[PDB]
Amino acid sequence: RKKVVLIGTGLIGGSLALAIKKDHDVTITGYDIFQEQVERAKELHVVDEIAVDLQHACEEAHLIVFASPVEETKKLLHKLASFHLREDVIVTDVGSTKGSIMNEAEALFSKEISFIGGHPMAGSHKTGVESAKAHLFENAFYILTPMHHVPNEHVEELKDWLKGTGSHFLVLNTEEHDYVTGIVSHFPHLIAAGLVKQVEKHAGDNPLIHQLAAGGFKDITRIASSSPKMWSDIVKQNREHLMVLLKEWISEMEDLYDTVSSGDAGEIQNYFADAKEYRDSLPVRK
Amino acid sequence: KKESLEMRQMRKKVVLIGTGLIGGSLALAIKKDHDVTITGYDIFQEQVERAKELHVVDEIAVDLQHACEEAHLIVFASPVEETKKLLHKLASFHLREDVIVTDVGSTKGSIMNEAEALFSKEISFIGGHPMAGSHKTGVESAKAHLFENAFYILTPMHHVPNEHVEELKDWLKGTGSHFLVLNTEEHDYVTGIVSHFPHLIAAGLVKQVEKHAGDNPLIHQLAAGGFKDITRIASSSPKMWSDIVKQNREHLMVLLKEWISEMEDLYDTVSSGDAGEIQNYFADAKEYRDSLPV
Ligand SMILES: NC(=O)c1ccc[n+]([C@@H]2O[C@H](COP(=O)([O-])OP(=O)(O)OC[C@H]3O[C@@H](n4cnc5c(N)ncnc54)[C@H](O)[C@@H]3O)[C@@H](O)[C@H]2O)c1
Ligand SMILES: NC(=O)c1ccc[n+]([C@@H]2O[C@H](COP(=O)([O-])OP(=O)(O)OC[C@H]3O[C@@H](n4cnc5c(N)ncnc54)[C@H](O)[C@@H]3O)[C@@H](O)[C@H]2O)c1
Repeated sequence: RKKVVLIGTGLIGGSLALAIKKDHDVTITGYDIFQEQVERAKELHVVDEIAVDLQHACEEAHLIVFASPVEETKKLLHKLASFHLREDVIVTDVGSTKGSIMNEAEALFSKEISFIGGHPMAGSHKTGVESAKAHLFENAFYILTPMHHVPNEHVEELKDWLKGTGSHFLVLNTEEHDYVTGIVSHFPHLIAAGLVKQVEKHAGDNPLIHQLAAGGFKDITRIASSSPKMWSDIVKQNREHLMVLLKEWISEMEDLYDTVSSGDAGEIQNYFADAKEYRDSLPVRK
Repeated sequence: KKESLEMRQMRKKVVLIGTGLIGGSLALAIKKDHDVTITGYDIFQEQVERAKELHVVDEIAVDLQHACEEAHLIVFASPVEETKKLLHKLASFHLREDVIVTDVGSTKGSIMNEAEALFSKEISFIGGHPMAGSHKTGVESAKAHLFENAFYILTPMHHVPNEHVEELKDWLKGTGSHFLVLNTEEHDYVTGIVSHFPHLIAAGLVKQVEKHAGDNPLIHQLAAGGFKDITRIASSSPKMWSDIVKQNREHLMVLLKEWISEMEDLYDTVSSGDAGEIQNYFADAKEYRDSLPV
């Protein structure tokens, strides 16, 4: 049976490992700098083996998956370039940004290795391999950003490796990926955190706010409970897009202030009607 | 004559003005714990007819006056600007001396000022705000349990004695809500911060994304959990939210100026490129959100 290496045996890694095993009879060897995490992954039948030697495992693998944070993936690509991999190997990652990863891949592996950037656009904030599920990516978009030299059949192969995910796969270039995910994922995380911060500022002075924020406000700001480390890293890696979006946003807020100041019931109703038309225009998932 | 008889001959009467999500839900909660006749009135005939089909109301009111004049409890579940307008018509009617009148408006200041101007010392008007609901509209989506374990704010008029507030709590015990008596200024201040201002930001977030979606259709398609969860409330009734912004305009203007200053500070933090300061921003948000009770 074919061999898979999973580097980073956490929520997203474990989830992908389970989705592969669901639709494919394969040996998944796990590697993590956190021994307890990969040991637990083995206990839970998310991986079949723990890698002593990262080199031996990678050199025999048909598929290598990086589910490590993007800075750790970037560092480990340099090690992967020093190894003698199979000629047919497919290498992928799960990073929320693709710019840095694909630049590093182009510098190290051009023409030799099939590296395809990945971004499964779904996740529980519930963490660890403990919380990994085969169906975590069901009906979610999964972005693939192939290197320049990668032929189409290798992208279709990777889609087949990951068909167990139940995801809608979409090929984007790096620039498209970081632009759209900056607007639809990264920027909303910034606003959610800011919304929680503004409410906390008032909660200090009135404890009823703390009691009432536990209802509707807590539910809509769920993403603000995501890993601060992970999201600091994402903001750093998509900083230029997010800076341009924040200046747009401040200008949008100055226009909304002018609308509310005007006191025009019709203009205020138009504002909400326009937002409602767009929000209702998004398709229902699963 | 009813003074010769110790026992009630006919069950008590409730009027529901506005037979929609919140109105229907409250009607169902009242009927759960009380044997009463609920008569429905709505400017939308289809809505009140459907409310009657679904056994949310027992009767449809032809005449708003006749219905109100025989009612023990009158509930306004109309949008807040429509409630405010309807109070002057209620003041022209000859209601029962024991009547309790309440609303479920998301804002209370404008409504209670109108009530004080019309009914002082005569009518027991108690403002209401159930702190539970949905972006979904219509009696079709109404549920008896919608307010279970949610706060329900009451803003009694200055003259209303405690026993009438306790009566209204008993009328609405079926809600399973935690009832809380607030003044109008406290209510509109806290709901402005926790509910009204977030609705403005959700709509703004949708508007900013739409500006880019025009030029790149993938933005529309790739919108996921992060975007969809925080913007769900932008699907709420524009009429309802235009009314709320009008009735809490001065607080929302002050909160928007704070917000713009907060966003200017966040821009300086992201511009600095300091991973620690950016991490502190998210860590502070996470520690507060995790500190809210469950
Ligand atoms: N969590 C999400 O919502 C989400 C969604 C899509 C993509 N992603 C991407 O997936 C990555 C992982 O997310 P997660 O939720 O699985 O995080 P996680 O912490 O649950 O798992 C990441 C794992 O990588 C391991 N790791 C760290 N450095 C490593 C190294 N040098 N070698 C090997 N393993 C290493 C960690 O020990 C951990 O087990 C994120 O950094 C992000 O880029 C996350
Ligand atoms: N939706 C929520 O989450 C929520 C929560 C708490 C309070 N509220 C408040 O409840 C009230 C109604 O909200 P909803 O969610 O039930 O809305 P809705 O649109 O589902 O129902 C309101 C109903 O009132 C009717 N109506 C409008 N103007 C009227 C008028 N002049 N006379 C009679 N009927 C009229 C509408 O036709 C509709 O059936 C609003 O004041 C709103 O602020 C809403």
